[PDB]
Amino acid sequence: VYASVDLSRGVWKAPANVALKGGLEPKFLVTDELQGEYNTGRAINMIRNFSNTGTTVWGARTLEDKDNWRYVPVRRLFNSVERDIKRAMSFAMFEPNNQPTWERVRAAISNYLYSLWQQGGLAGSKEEDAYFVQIGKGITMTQEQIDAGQMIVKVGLAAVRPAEFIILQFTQDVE
Amino acid sequence: VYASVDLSRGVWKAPANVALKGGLEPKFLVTDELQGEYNTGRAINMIRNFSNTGTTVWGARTLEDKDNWRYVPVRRLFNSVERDIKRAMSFAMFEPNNQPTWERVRAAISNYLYSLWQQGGLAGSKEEDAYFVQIGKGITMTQEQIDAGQMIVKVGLAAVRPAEFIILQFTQDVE
Amino acid sequence: TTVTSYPGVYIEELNSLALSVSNSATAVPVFAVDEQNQYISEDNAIRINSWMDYLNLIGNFNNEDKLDVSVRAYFANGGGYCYLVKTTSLEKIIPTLDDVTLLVAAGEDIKTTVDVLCQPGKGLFAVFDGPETELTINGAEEAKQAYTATPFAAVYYPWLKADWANIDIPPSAVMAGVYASVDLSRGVWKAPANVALKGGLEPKFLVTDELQGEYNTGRAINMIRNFSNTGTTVWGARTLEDKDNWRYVPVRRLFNSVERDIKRAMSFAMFEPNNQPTWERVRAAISNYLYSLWQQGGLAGSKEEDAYFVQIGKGITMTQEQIDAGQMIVKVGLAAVRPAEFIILQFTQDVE
Amino acid sequence: STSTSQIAVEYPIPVYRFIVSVGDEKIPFNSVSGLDISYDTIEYRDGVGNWFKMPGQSQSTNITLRKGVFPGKTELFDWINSIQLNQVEKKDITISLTNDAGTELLMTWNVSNAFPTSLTSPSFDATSNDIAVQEITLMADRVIMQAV
Amino acid sequence: STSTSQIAVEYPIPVYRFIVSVGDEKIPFNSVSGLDISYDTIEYRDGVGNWFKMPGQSQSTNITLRKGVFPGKTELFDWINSIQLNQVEKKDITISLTNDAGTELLMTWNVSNAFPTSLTSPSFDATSNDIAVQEITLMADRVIMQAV
Amino acid sequence: STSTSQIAVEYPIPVYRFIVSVGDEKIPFNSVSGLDISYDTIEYRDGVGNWFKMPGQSQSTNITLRKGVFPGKTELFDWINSIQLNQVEKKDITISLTNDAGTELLMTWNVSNAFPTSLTSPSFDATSNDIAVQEITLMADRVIMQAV
Repeated sequence: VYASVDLSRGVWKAPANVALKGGLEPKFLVTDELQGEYNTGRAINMIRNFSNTGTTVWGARTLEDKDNWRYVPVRRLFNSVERDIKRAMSFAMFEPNNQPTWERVRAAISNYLYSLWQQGGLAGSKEEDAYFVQIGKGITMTQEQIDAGQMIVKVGLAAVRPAEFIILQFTQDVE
Repeated sequence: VYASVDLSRGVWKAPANVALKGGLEPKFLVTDELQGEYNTGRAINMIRNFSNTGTTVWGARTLEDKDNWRYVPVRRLFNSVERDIKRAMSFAMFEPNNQPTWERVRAAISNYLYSLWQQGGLAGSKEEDAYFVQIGKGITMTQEQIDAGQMIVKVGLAAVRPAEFIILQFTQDVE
Repeated sequence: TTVTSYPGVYIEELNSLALSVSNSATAVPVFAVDEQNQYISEDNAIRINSWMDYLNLIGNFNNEDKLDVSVRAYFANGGGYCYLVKTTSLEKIIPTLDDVTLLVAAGEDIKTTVDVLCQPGKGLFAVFDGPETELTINGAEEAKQAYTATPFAAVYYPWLKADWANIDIPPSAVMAGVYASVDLSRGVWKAPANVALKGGLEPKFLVTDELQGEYNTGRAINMIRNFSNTGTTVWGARTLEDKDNWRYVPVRRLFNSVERDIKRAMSFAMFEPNNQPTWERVRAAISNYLYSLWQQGGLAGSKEEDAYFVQIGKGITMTQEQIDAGQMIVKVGLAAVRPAEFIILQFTQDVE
Repeated sequence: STSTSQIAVEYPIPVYRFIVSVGDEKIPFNSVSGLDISYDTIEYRDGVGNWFKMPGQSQSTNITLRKGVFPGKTELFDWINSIQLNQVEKKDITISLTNDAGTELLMTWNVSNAFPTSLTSPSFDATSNDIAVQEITLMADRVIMQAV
Repeated sequence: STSTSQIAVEYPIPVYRFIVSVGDEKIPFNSVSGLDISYDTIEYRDGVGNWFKMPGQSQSTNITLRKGVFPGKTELFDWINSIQLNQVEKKDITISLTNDAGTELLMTWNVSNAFPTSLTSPSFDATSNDIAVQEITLMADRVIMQAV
Repeated sequence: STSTSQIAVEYPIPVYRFIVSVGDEKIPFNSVSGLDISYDTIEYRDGVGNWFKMPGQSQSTNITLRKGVFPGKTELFDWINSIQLNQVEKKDITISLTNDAGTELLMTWNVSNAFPTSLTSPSFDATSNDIAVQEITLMADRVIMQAV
């Protein structure tokens, strides 16, 4: 389901409310009041049957309750982005540690995060709100750290969070 | 791989992250934690497989741990420079040992190190920072050593070191 | 921090803030640091080249420190390298350091040291804070009584606040960066007012226009107040001197900057023979500098001979007695530009 | 009496010293051309008199890199020879104005997703004193200009 | 102090020394022109914002060879005279940059299936100090460039 | 920096490279046209206001294949010449978008029970620089589109 979601809609989309293509159905039907217990602290996502959808996945939460890494689309986006940035920093390996390398490392990351933002992966109306990349001799690495061989880059991202609860208010009088 | 690196990019470039053109692949896949053990003291460079690059060389370190001769591009640059200076001092052999020879020995070396600095082989923004050559009767050789037949030159170089580690910092909030 | 064993790459995740570096030739502040500060020692200045340089000296950014939030607000606005001198040994180190121009109190009582080191000869300008309390239009002439009437000082009233800083930021530390940002983009002769603050700043106390009219007159307190189209912005250029000669901080900081550059051109004339071929080289070196400054628009004059004049001579400036003593006297005059401070609109109902 | 560090801040940058880097490779080029942003303009005009002008649809970026022919090396040709039907390897091109013996960049342009069209062979000419040069033309998107 | 074998590896190749070989014959030519690759570009653009650029349909190769008129020999003309309705003998043309007194090739271009259109006669001119020259134009496919 | 295997997944398919296969034979065609699904719509509407729209009776598929005239071969004509009264050999036509030098299909259309009507002869024309082309028109049923 993780491979099927990311191919059709992207890694940034949560894998929930996706039907299972195989002939599957849950062993235990799960009440909504039981799922409210398990979703909060060390969250257990649940696969439960809907009469119009069939069987379907109904959770996107990790085991961390902190507000940074609460959802599996945000954690799997950051795992995927840093693996793609790993491949762009592979060519910078064992190159001379000077400024013409650092402006090629920054340009390679800035192309990748821009085309990811254009796909809708990162949340921001302005392109400068979705990400930032910072390399420099004054900024990130010391003259001491350059002679040791290190090269330090700072990347920030702004992922999209999924809408998890929808609250309907039904009013009896129309006005 | 040493001959292929130096022809395409130069002796000063490290031979690492270069793919092997023959149908090669390592016998033993090497974890990153194992390579951290062997890279430190009496360094064993390692050839390991990357899924985007294929098989590739992943080390530039010699068996000396001292900070002077840590990398094979710095050791092979000094081996190559002193062999080319050997050929320019071949014509000065069995010439008269006086000052018009010494200003031809110095001029022959100063041409070679300048054109090597122009290729980017020696690291220095100013040309006077990359190298220096010193011959003289007051400077390098005694009046006693001149009568013995010796001629002493002092050459210094400033090689470029390769960037070996790249540290990414991923921040969750964009600011 | 980070230990590197294999070559590889490293995808460490940490929240650390990084600010871009700027080089400022004209504004090098000295931040007064209180005692009970365990990081810097007495009787030596610690040059801090960048925010990363400061973030190596202290381990963590501290929200509670008055020094921490003042230095981060300084580098976010575009400040160059600065020095960190403790406040009790402050009167010994500033004469040692040559290129120091600004003296910044980051919430410190430097009123004792400013009287003894800010002289007409020395090139030190001293921006410090207004009172931390929310003041009045009513008891307003007592708050101007607390500050000295020296022409080298400017007072910026509201202590700024930020979402990252827990405590309120002293406003003089953000104005050392605004001084460096103004002079790099437009020049020292341009006043530092109506410039927006690049950091996430906003004033603690919103200031009415009628209150600012009280404080602007006698011992002037410049004020940082919020405009809905500009954001927060600086709204004053006046010094603490009410005299018409040194009323504005662009005129006082221009004369401090010009005489420092003339100091460097008279450095080569030191210990040269005291005769006429030296004096016509001293005059020619100054006349080149003031001409190229006039061409930048720094000095106000339509004709080049109206903006400046230089006079050296044996009949003119120095006696035969003073030449034998070793003295060499030059007279320089300048004509600075004054900023337009009030704009009066007259709206007429009939068009004619 | 301008100091040498004042010229690094105040003076304009000469064009002739630059570094071109095509993908992972960096290769010396004789000249780079094109490489400019452009926008169509949309104009609305109604009867009461007001006239709206807007920036519109962006235009495609077309770059021309010029390079002399060297005896061992054809890697401008091998890039354009690898075009099968619509599949080509696109790569990023960076131009960068540098100082003498470049260890320090002054300006930087970045081109995304550039792929080759129209490699131009040298004009062989028995009465000419020139080097064999080649122009390659690149179609791309998103020229951005970076400070330092 | 550049050695003479270093210049053979590092230095660019001058255009003026070349060998043209038309089929089995080799004939001396004054100049060769054209001979470049080109591609149309296909652009898809949809409403969500993404813009696809692709290499498209290749373009036909058109070469122009220039040659002086020699008194016994017309074998550029006999090639273009043999065109009956659509039947002409197509043959392969190879250009090759050489050294002085060419026993060694430095670069090589290869043209496939070239056939002549538009043989241009000399412009007879009583007040001109020139040689009678002729241009033949060739339409072909598949220019490839070979190292050495 | 798009990889060449990403273009095979994300990018649209150009039309100009295709394989047409008529029955057991495969023959090269210049262009294929028509070949679309269609449906009549049935609309019910009653007095209380509700309006029913339905898909209705399918329409017959009409395809037009275009092909140049080659000197030895008339097997588009021999198919349409074999029509005796209502008896013709119907055969299946498959169109298939391919890559360059097609060893790999990208899309596939399938036509069932196609039989020829209206073979169009070339327009002989003494002042035209064109090839003799022929259109054959096919009536069929059940166009289906297959992925890869």
